[PDB]
Parts: sequence; C-alpha cells; structure tokens
Amino acid sequence: STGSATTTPIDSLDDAYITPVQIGTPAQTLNLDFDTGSSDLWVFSSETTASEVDGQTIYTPSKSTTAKLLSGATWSISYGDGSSSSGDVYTDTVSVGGLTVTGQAVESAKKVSSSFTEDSTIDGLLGLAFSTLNTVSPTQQKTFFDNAKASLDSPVFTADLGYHAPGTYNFGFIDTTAYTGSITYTAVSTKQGFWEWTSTGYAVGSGTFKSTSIDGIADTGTTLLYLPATVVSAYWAQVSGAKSSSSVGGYVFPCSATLPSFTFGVGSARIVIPGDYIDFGPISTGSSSCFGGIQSSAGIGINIFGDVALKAAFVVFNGATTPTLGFASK
Repeated sequence: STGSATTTPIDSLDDAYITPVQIGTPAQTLNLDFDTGSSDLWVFSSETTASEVDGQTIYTPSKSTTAKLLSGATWSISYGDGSSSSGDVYTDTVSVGGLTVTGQAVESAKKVSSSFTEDSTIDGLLGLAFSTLNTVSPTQQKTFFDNAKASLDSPVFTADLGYHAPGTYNFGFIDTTAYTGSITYTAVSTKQGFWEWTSTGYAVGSGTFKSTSIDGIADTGTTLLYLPATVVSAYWAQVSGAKSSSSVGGYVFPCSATLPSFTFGVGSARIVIPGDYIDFGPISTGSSSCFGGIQSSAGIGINIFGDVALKAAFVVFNGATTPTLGFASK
C-alpha cells in the first residue's frame, strides 16, 4: 500500500505545516502537525478541558463506531519549546492520504498548554520519530508509520515541504518526479529515538565550504534551523546589522537586508537553503527588526534540522531494518 497527503503551511511564515488525517468511523478529519521529532499521535478532543480549546477541530471518540478505550493507558509529553499536553488513549482507524491503519493509538488530550490552545490551526500532532519515544504508559504504543510499515510497498516516508506553499508527505514510495538529480543517503543513529544524522559541513552564501561534522536531527516539527553557535555566528556575520538579542531570544536582522543562502552537506552532496527561507519577518507587527531562521542550538543540547532546512530538500525517511535518511535538491 501507499499514501499521499498534501501538507499546508499554517501561516505566511511557514511556522508549521498541517496535514489532514481521517480518524474513526465515520471519518473525523483533523489537521495534524506531522512531527519527525516526536512519537505520539495526539488530538484535541471532546475530553479536552473546555477553556483550553480555542477554534480547533476535536475528535469525539463516542461518535466513532471503531473507537475503543485503551484501558488504563495515559500519556504526557513535553516538547523542546516548553509546550506540553496529556490525557488518555483510544485505539481507532486512522487514514493519511489513502493509507489506513486499524488499531492506531489515538491519544486524546485532557490538557494542553497555552501554545497549543492559542494555535487554532493545529488540531494535534502525528509523531514520526521512533516508537521508543512514545509516551503512553504502561504499554508504549507504535507510531502511525511503525504500524503501517509492514503493509507499505517500501518501508519509507518522504517529506517535501514547500516554501510559502503546500507540499507533500508520501508513505510507501519515492516519487522520482519530485526532486532533481540524485538522492544522497546518509547513516542514522536511533539511539536517542530521533532521525539523527551527521551533516558533513556548511557554507554561507557564495563562501567556501567548511568540512566539519554536525550531528543533528531531521525534525519536521521544529520551525527553524538550530546549529552550533560557531556556525550561526559565521552566518549572521555576513548580514550587516544582524545581532543576537537576549531580549528577543535569538538573532535578529534589519528587515531591509538581503539574506545570503546557507548550504549544508549531506555526504559529498550539498543542499542550498535560499536566503529568503531564513526570513521570519518582523519581531512584532510594524517592527523593522526581523527574526532569523538560523539560530543557535547552544543550550538545546542537540542540533535541529527543522523546516528551514528540510523545505530546501526532498527528504526520505527510510525505515528499513537499518534506517537511513536521504536528501535531494528539488
């Protein structure tokens, strides 16, 4: 089997992407944030504290003839950005782009943190990291991909995120029309539960390529590109007036600037992030200080190839017995 679904930016900055997901019988369609940095499929629901729901579409398990309470199971998650959610668990039928999993754990939120409430466009998350990170207790649950894998034509999914435009998540096949040149594959460590890999270096603009190993994760659920402070300083030094602002929480730059591109290495191959992808707009409405899309990972404890990086590539998440990651230009 295969599946194919369009993923759509939630706003004009590509702060996140939402993909429609069918849950239950009859289908309840919720728009979920597909997150290769976590491993829980959780939703706003009829159980979510009323004051914490603000415009989201909810899953109502009592209206699904295929929903079953997973008795005794609870979940609780905290994300790198300080947000969180928790609740109980149902199993139900879940379909993405025509690909159906029966008995998928659907984690129903009883509580969500303010960041989730305040984002009316995101009805929940669909985790696509390794199932070892799933938070369900006392019986850990599998991700949608892990459950689908054996049925797929090939044990893969691909992320093709758009810049200020829709893109595509495919399951079970590689669309050879969706990228240019060849796909370069690179090794993955699953030791921390992530799609963790090592970039071979970087360049800033038309500058020379610096060969250096950068360990990090491919994370569709993180907006920006978080890299070591040395790398990030080298980038922003090429933008007149750019500075790290402790008050704002990262690098800012004059909105009048033209940003240079940023290149990262995948083996001997190179992915070029155009400068415009690195512009996250005014820090507040009407400001002439703009927020940068490349930020320091110092104090996160891991480098993160988030959407800023991934949307410059066609990315293969290869879930074969020994997982790997593939990157192509597009």
